[PDB]
Amino acid sequence: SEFAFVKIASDGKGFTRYGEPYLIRGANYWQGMNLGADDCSGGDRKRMELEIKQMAEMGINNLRVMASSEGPDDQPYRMRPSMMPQPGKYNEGVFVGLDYLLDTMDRYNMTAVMTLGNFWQWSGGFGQYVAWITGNQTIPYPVGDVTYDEFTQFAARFYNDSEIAPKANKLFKDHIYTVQNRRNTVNGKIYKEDPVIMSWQIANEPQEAPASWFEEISTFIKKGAPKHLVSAGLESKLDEYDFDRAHDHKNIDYTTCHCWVENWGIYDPADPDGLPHANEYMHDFLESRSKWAAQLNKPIVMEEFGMARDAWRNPEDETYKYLPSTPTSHKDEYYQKAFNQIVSLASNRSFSGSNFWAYGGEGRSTYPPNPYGMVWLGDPPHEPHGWYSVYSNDTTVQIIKDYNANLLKVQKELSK
Repeated sequence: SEFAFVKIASDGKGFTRYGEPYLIRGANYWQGMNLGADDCSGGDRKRMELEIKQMAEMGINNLRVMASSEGPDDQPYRMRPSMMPQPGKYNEGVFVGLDYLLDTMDRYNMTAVMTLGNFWQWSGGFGQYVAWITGNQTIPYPVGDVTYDEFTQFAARFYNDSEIAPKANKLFKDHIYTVQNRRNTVNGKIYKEDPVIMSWQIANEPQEAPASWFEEISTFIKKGAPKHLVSAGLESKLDEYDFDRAHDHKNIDYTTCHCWVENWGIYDPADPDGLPHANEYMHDFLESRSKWAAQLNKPIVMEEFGMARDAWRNPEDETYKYLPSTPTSHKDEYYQKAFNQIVSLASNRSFSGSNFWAYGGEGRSTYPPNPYGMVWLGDPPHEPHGWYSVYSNDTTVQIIKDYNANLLKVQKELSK
């Protein structure tokens, strides 16, 4: 009765589903829950349904989605309305959006990676849990003079502070229990029994969290939903020690990496000559991270990566970088080369696929905010609208479609 659940191959070198290898023809669609919500809760469910259909037509079989968001709903830089405006109090309209997301994915034979939390601020995240515990809602968001380091030390108290961490983790476990035990109001499935869910993912991008926290939370999640895979959500941006600290645990079933050349200072999209160094970085990142995963004998998915539009065509105009009319020639080549490497690595069972960040669909960065202040698309509200989104008619779509066809062909060869 568990034929449809995604599993780790008994030899550790990939996933299976339906008794056959399973490769990840993936996308990120973290805005799905909010778009699936009814109109009064800020959704656009027909648009969600169309964007899922578009992704199915481009060959996608797997969406990494966000199954959390924290209030209060008067905070900048985050999804609104939140799923969980106060601890243990839910916005049912937004929760129903997650039910519709999962039901629509089921109709298109997709599986979901269910991200249960977020280090970062765009869904409230670990800094919001810290604010709840300390009783101080003034979170030092990393804008103006506030460093990404200052914010990180604030939010990392979630797992590093001896007083705060037990309290924060209690509230987080309460959320995990509530999502794992949700009855889908649309199709009646309890989430922890739904084979549309591929995995429960601890959180997006924990920052140097201790091994003991990964051990404890992964075991909690696995005991809560014993039929499902568990993932750590790591970037794998540092060294092998950091990789092992997150992944070398019985209840972490597979490994991830997130590759962000502009964010890490490797690529300047305003530099007409900057692409070769980004392509070489991506190449070496895939090679090295594939080897780290092999050392643990677990699969690996590059569950985030992306690149800006062609800012270099008009480098003096900041707004030009984010217009949907701006071409994506660097991005398309970057995606195409990463994809072709992944297909070759997957052919030897050294990589399991990828989820580009992120599908924008019908949203556009030039459109007005909805009444909650949201311009929904693939870029969360802590970043410029349109930075990394792949729109429904971008030139990148055909490259994604061809990649997914190539990875499915590989999956079939591996099934013989």
